[PDB]
Amino acid sequence: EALGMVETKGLTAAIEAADAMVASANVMLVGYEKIGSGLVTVIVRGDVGAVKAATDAGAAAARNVGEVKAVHVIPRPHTDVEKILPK
Amino acid sequence: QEALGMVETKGLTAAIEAADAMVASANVMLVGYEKIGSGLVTVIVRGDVGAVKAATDAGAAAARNVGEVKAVHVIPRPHTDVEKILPK
Amino acid sequence: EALGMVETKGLTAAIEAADAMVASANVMLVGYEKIGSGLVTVIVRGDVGAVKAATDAGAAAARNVGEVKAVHVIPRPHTDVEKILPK
Amino acid sequence: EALGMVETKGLTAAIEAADAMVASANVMLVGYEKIGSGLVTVIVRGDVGAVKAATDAGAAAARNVGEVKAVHVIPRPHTDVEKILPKGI
Amino acid sequence: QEALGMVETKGLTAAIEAADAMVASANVMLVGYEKIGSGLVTVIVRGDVGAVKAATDAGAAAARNVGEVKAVHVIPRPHTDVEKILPKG
Amino acid sequence: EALGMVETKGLTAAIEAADAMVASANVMLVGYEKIGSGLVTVIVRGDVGAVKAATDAGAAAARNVGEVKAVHVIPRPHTDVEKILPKG
Repeated sequence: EALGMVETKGLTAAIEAADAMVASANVMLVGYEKIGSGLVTVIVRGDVGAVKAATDAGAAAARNVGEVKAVHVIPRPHTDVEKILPK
Repeated sequence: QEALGMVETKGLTAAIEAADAMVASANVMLVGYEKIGSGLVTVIVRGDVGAVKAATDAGAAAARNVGEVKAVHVIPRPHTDVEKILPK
Repeated sequence: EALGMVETKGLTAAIEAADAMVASANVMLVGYEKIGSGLVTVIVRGDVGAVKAATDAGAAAARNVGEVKAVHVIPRPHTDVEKILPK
Repeated sequence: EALGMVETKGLTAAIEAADAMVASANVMLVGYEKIGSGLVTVIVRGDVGAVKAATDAGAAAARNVGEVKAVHVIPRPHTDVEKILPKGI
Repeated sequence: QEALGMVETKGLTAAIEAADAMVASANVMLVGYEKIGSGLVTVIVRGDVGAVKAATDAGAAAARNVGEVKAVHVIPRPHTDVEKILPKG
Repeated sequence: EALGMVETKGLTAAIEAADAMVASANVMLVGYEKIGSGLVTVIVRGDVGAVKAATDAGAAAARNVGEVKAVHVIPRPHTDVEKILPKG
């Protein structure tokens, strides 16, 4: 299934993105990934339509709270990338 | 679903002061702190919407005199149980 | 009991703050915390009077070594010391 | 075998680089490394031709998501893959 | 107790040079390096006050020719057990 | 034996420095050290001449990939290489 990502500088904006994503569409919250330097990536899974709507809503909600650094949807991930995603 | 409140600061002393100011009222529960690097610390609380709004306002007011406030936000009705919504 | 904090930019100023605090008053060193951006917090505990004298001395000594970002005393922490402090 | 690297500022661009690298050629994803300043390196291994094609595709895909800081191929690593790579991949 | 000497750099190469110059200049024991992130590294030495003052001065002078020195300090007489003021790791 | 260091901003630059350094038989790769702020140090050992040529080659290869932050050779390290180097 499709992968959706919203990356912020600041955790409060990432929490807000996570909540707005799960509220807006039928997506599963995979989790948060912290890479340091204040950067937090919120990851969601679901059908491509649901993931596109959820990432759009999560990015729009996060921008009202803090800094959004990246927003992206991978409609059909290659099976080899599940290895680098947070459990 | 009880409300979630966040006060995110640059500086730990500012975050501890925000935590202490927030828990100073009986109906506000401290969930914990989260560190993400770049000196950013988030203090997370839970309780009734009104109690969380008053707590985050008080937490940000206390933190700003010690360090910098980066974010202040209340989620009145978090989706799922707060545990799924919150980082590990 | 009271909590005292001296937060510096860099570790050297923080170690000097820790030593000046224990030299000046009857306080216990809880530890050092790191949060990134070179920020280090030295945390002490004891009676309010001792913590006020220690933090004042700690900040004064640290300023001669590096940058002091914050100095603060919480006379009566509103929850358990272990619960108000980060893990 | 050849080593391929795509280093981005931010994780989202790195995940996109990883996905595009494995989709574009017969390469194995070794993993990702974090070094601070928001820098994330995605590392692949395989035949030189496959690694060159994969890194080119990974960098092109990552640039549409975020900032690409470095793209590089080591065709024949001098010491064993595990030796020249840092411990936690 | 024994004196503590510290040289804090931004960059590990300057810290290694400080550590080598500190142990070469006087009868001091290298305690170790402390990394706090943000590229900051503190080199800590222990020994007699005179030896520590000479060693820290030499360590800072040598490190400045390699990279950035952020702090230089000597604690002549620690006011509690050295294990209590030194960070855990 | 001598110690050589090439410190870069960027891991790709550090891996390229490491590969260039070990491209000659009498240079041993000790390892990498990360300290945050994107700074990575590649450490080598061997005869002073081999280490000087290795660090010069490591810095030259790394600079075309990312930034070189430090390049240094210690011809005669005091104590053994392990007592002067950080734990990891």
